[PDB]
Amino acid sequence: GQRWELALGRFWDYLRWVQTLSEQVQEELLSSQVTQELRALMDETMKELKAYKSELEEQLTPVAEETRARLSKELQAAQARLGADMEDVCGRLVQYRGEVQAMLGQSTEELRVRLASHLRKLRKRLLRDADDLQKCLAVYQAGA
Repeated sequence: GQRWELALGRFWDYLRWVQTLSEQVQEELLSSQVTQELRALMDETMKELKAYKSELEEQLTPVAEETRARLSKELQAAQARLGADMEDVCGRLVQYRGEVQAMLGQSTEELRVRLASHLRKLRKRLLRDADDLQKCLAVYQAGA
């Protein structure tokens, strides 16, 4: 369970609470809190993960540069997607803030079921490419 894994562990665990949309969620949701505590989650997972790839560059079992090239692209994009999705996820939580601060009272009720499946789609996305990241780091910690 790497520094990388426990981190996102926490992120994705927070994200599950946002996903519920109880009253404390929605109240963290119309101010600043959710996206920004989700920002400081997204970020520490990126850092520790950066941190682990940084380690494995010492443990490589070797082949000649056409591959030592590809070794970038494979991982770094995969990494980056994982980033990109948890950064675009805060997009959706900030455009919520908005579509409610649009509402002028009236009612989030319709919206919190919109908000909810678009979230569950996006979170299903973060999950896939974290799996795929789990995957590259491994054959990258192995050649194989």
